[PDB]
Amino acid sequence: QLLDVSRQIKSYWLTNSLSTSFPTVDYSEPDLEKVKRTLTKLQNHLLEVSLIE
Amino acid sequence: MQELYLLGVVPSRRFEAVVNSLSKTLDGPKTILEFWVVYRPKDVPPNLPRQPDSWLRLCSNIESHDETDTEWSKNTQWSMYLEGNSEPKREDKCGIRPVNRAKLTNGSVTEFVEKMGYEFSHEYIIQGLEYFFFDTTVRIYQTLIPSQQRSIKPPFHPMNEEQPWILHVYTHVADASNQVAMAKAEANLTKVKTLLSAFCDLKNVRL
Amino acid sequence: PVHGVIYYSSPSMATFLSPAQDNLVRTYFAQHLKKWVVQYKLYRNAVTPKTLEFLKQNINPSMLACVDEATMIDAEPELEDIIVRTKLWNFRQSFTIEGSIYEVGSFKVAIANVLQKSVWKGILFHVTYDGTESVDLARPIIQEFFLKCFLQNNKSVTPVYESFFNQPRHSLDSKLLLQLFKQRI
Amino acid sequence: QRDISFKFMPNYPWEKAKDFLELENSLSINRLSISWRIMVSNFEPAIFIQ
Repeated sequence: QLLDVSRQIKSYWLTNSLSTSFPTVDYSEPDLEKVKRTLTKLQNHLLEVSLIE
Repeated sequence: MQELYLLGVVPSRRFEAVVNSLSKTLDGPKTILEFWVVYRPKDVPPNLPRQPDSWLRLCSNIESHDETDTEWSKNTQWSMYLEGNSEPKREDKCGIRPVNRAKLTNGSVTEFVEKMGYEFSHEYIIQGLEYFFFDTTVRIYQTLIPSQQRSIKPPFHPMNEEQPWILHVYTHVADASNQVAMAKAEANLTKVKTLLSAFCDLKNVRL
Repeated sequence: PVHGVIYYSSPSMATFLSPAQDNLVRTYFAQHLKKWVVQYKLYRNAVTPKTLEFLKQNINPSMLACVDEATMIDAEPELEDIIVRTKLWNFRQSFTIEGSIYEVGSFKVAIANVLQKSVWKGILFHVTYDGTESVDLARPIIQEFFLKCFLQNNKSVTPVYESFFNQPRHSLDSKLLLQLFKQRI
Repeated sequence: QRDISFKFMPNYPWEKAKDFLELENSLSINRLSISWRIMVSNFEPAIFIQ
């Protein structure tokens, strides 16, 4: 019975929503300007473009 | 327009826990910074106006102007709130507060209200976060008195030393008369209250 | 661009709107765009401070509303309800304008009746002329067209109105419309 | 095909994006304008359409 109680206590401690974070494994870089350029490049396929005005 | 509300209290250490943990329960936090000023009818005819409650207050969003420079009451958009007292005989259920509001542009709001004949009463700041559930909001805020009238950003004067935070639950029904819509807002409020009650206890109060 | 506001108070002009529209469409190939309606309301609190609000239906989103004669703001319809709930402001006095906007060749016109509680039938016209924006050249083109398109009674009556001018919006300022109601009471 | 001069001149919203959340809101956009210019003949004034 004591072991049941101690287990319950552990579970309770682990049930508490105190994590307040995420695992976050990041560090692969966006290189956005490349995505812009590939977007435009695709969107203007076979299209003669001109300058803004 | 009718608003159904619950509210509660949150001490300071208990604030941070209630916050992070709220982020775990329901839709993520939106930063809210509001500047409020009230006005009072100068005529005070004692028989019928009933100026103590019905007098109006008006406020506006200060998202980012005061940190950048001196606050500009002319620059931000303004809106005016008429919120009446809450309906009694509601100890058991959620509270009901009738509220009407209008957005105001291209005018001197101050000069307009005082030209109505209303006149300054009190000026307070609301700062905090609000979270979302389906068609029902929930903001935890604090009531920061300004350092000065139209106070700048650095000061943010607080009202009390304990600095308790206040819990507000938002629900809006357009039409007072419809019992079905009151029923669904009531049940939405019950369900959100249940979850929020696991989180922390809160209940209906007057006004 | 440049638009004129004309206004008539003769009783013949009273009966005039519906046959005027009809003839306009039939004979000059007008096309009917949005109906026009605007509502003016006038009242004042127990201390005699005037306040009036009026509501263009086209750009209802912004309702223009002024204290006494002097001071005005743009605000929402719920504001009006606010003022009713406060009860400090007294009871309404209502004018209304109902007609419909037409587009005819190079200009767009508004033909509307003005009235309070369907009292009378004094007619308001509003012609925006797409083109030169020189008031002096538009005024006689507008005048010419108006004459031509409503010439049956045109010999019979003369207006009281606000002169035409040049303004970028395609609809006439709401504040100006207030001034028309206030000169009209 | 019929040998008419023209200039395309498109201005996509995703070009303007400062960061990635901006890029998101850029893709989600409800309407965009693309301005064309069309020269029918050398002496004729250009006719342009958006």
